[PDB]
Amino acid sequence: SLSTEATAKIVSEFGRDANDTGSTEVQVALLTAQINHLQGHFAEHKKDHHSRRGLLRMVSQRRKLLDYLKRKDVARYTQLIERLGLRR
Amino acid sequence: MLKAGVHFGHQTRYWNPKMKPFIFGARNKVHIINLEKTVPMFNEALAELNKIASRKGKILFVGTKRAASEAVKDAALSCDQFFVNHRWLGGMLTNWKTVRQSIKRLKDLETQSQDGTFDKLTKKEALMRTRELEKLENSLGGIKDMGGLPDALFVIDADHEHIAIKEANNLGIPVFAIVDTNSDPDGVDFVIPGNDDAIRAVTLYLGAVAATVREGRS
Amino acid sequence: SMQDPIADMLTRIRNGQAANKAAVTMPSSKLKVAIANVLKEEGFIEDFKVEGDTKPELELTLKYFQGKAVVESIQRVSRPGLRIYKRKDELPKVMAGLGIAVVSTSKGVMTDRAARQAGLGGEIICYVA
RNA sequence: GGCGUAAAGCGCACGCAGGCGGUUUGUUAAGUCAGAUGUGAAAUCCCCGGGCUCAACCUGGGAACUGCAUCUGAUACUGGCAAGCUUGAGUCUCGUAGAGGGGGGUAGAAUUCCAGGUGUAGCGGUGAAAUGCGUAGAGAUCUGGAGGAAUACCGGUGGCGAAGGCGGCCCCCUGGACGAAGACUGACGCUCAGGUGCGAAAGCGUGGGGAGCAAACAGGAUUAGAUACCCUGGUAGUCCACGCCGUAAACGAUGUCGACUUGGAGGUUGUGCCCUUGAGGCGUGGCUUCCGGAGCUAACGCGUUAAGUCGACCGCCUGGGG
RNA sequence: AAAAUGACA
Ligand SMILES: [Mg+2]
Ligand SMILES: [Mg+2]
Ligand SMILES: [Mg+2]
Ligand SMILES: [Mg+2]
Ligand SMILES: [Mg+2]
Ligand SMILES: [Mg+2]
Ligand SMILES: [Mg+2]
Ligand SMILES: [Mg+2]
Ligand SMILES: [Mg+2]
Ligand SMILES: [Mg+2]
Ligand SMILES: [Mg+2]
Ligand SMILES: [Mg+2]
Ligand SMILES: [Mg+2]
Ligand SMILES: [Mg+2]
Ligand SMILES: [Mg+2]
Ligand SMILES: [Mg+2]
Ligand SMILES: [Mg+2]
Ligand SMILES: [Mg+2]
Ligand SMILES: [Mg+2]
Repeated sequence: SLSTEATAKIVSEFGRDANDTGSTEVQVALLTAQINHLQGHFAEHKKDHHSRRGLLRMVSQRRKLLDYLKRKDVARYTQLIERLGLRR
Repeated sequence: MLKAGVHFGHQTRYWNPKMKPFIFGARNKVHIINLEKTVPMFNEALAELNKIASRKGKILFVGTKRAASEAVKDAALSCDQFFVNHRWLGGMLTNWKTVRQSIKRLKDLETQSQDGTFDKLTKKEALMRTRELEKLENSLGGIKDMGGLPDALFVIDADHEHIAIKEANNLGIPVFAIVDTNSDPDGVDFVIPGNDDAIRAVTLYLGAVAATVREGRS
Repeated sequence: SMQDPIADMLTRIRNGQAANKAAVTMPSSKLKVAIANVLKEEGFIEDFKVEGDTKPELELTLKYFQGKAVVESIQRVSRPGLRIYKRKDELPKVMAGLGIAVVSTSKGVMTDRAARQAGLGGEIICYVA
């Protein structure tokens, strides 16, 4: 469920500052880390319908942020989708 | 004039929030009745009353609750005015044409025991009238010396006498009312906040309003 | 979410007088302050205040000539979902001229009695009776 | 114009196109507003006019044809561009309450059945009664064993979930809400046609399981008949795994998202200060039941969780039967 | 326990 140490690593790797939590880059990374870890969970618990609703909120939220970045900084945005790997 | 300060009151935990500009707080989760705001408006109506009492306005005093009942007969019937010490017969003001007939019947009823029907006929039809006399004299008293509709009403409980106000509100009669923490300020245009259900408190009101009636006519 | 903040500003006045409150307070904006300057002119309300730095919060004062209120009918006319613009000869009339209608002409905020006597015209911000 | 009860809110959510969009500064001039230029055939319409003896009827001048295009010029609003701003929305740290979900185990009460021991003549059932069970030992009672389903007490208009709904105890995968103090991102927001997902119980398909209940069915009784209610039995089903179905009085008969507007009695759940002095007292956040003021309206009633005052989008309604 | 029904004006 992306514990604190599992989160304290991504925020520094993607964020611009040691305390830069909240920028568009780090927010997306913290979602794709939950999303691409929850692939294993729903491999086993397939009919976990109630949890799956929470994931579809994560996937939906991520696309909302990436649209905002795409309208803001094209070079920064297309750098982001490849240093993480998505958008196919 | 905050001379005594003996009627903090508070009447309850609940309230009608329409007296928010008339309250403070106390440690018992209950609302302190203002005495600083009370003083100026209180003497306004006394000044107003003296302006109307000089033209013989037939002041009416309404005290119905048991505790303050007797002191109304010590203020209204004391000087010249009228009281309703016991329950208010619904419609006594707007339905005057019917209470008028019953007051006239009373005047016969009292004299039906002076020189009429007390001993010259059967007690089942002579004494029973006195049972109707006693039911009347406390249910309809000092108003027996009236000559029509009054011009100034004076009430103590703005809630316990909320139906006497409406008849007065129905006509044009201005009224002085001693509202409380639980009371309603609207309807009555001459607001006098303060605790009511205390003999040491009512004496402050009645004893210091009947004086203004006294000075109006002289 | 709030989308017509002007329609919010008027409603504070409506409920402020229904509750018989002395004054109201709400966040400030340049169009709002211009609106409140107009109502300061026509005697609907007394002076106002715009104290605020990062939360500029306008603070009006409601007016009671008698026990009653003064702003009897204040309604939003050109809402965002349907905006209406009027021209110099078709300016709306409120209670045969006894009220006013606020028009934001090309030369700043104004009322239909001064824009009519200036040859101008614009969007009908609201009505105030 | 409406949508609690008269016809009318999709069962619930996610969401592309579309609609709408906080606050400041600059700039553009597309919407918008102001003038002119050109065009808007004549007549008919309308104002002041004239001629037939009046009128109907002809006729002169205006005004109107709300329009569309260009040229000038205004910049308050909307839209575009750019730079910010923190209030909206989201992220981070600490902690809280939970029948929220998926999977795997295990306990104890009871019912049924099976193998036995004492034990006698009835048991069971009804408004009465009969069917039925029993001398082949029934019913009652004690011991041992096997199975499936459901979790008494706590338990409460208590809690969680978007809705459907969720209830013994433990474990490990997992979702969302809440609060204090802080830091960051800086419009990233609301709504949603067509789409996508979920969606009680019953039913369906392929396999398992089957104690108790029990549609269908049978016998007894009631009744004028009784294809019923009552009684004795009893099949699918109820239970599990995996795929369907997509409907309910799926109801608060009340779409989602904001802001504003007197009060009481509680519950539950964080919490930050005096009086940690022991109760407590003071505060304030989130959910929730009841009564009620203004207001609303056909009345019932609703009422800070509005059906009150407004703003944005979405669905639906047009006499009853057919 | 049993207790069904009553043309229109
Ligand atoms: Mg999350
Ligand atoms: Mg209608
Ligand atoms: Mg209906
Ligand atoms: Mg619904
Ligand atoms: Mg749909
Ligand atoms: Mg704006
Ligand atoms: Mg233009
Ligand atoms: Mg023409
Ligand atoms: Mg002529
Ligand atoms: Mg702009
Ligand atoms: Mg939505
Ligand atoms: Mg089923
Ligand atoms: Mg089956
Ligand atoms: Mg049966
Ligand atoms: Mg339906
Ligand atoms: Mg339901
Ligand atoms: Mg419905
Ligand atoms: Mg209520
Ligand atoms: Mg027949």
